[PDB]
Order: sequence, then structure tokens, then C-alpha cells
Amino acid sequence: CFTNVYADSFVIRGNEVSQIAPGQTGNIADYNYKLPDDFTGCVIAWNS
Amino acid sequence: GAISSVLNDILSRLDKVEAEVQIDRLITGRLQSLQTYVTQQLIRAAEI
Repeated sequence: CFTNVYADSFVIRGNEVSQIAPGQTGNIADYNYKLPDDFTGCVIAWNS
Repeated sequence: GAISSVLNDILSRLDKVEAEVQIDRLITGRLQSLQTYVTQQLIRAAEI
């Protein structure tokens, strides 16, 4: 059971998808979408 | 078992996720060196 829940949605060039995960460094993770080193949840990615 | 004994060397060369576990090894090892010293001191204090 979950206390507060958010879905965040956005579009990524595939080779950067490896920056969404915690603490990593690079353009998407530094200037577009950073998630904290202390968060609970999941990252879903698929082609479009 | 860490990459280095110099803490800012680790933090400069490795990312937050990897750097943390390298420091952990250093925390676990150093904290063992203190418990050893304090146990040796508590035994040496008893014969004094």
C-alpha cells in the first residue's frame, strides 16, 4: 500500500535512458529530469 | 577491499552509487581498527 504516488512522463533518446536511474551523471540527469538518490518507485521505458 | 584508502580519490573517480560502497568498506574497516584499539585498551587498562 502506497502513501503518495506520482507518474512522471517524458520522451528520451534511447542511449540516455541509462541516466534516469539514481545518482548517475549526464545531460538528461543534470538539466532535464533528476530523481533523488533516496526515492522508491520504478522506471518503465519502451520504444515509441 | 576498496579501490583506494584516500577518500576524495574515490569520490572524484567514482559515481555516487559506486563511490558510496567504496567508502562503506573504508568505514567498516576503520571502525574495526577503532574497536580493536578500544578492546586492546580496555584489556590493558585492567592489568594497570
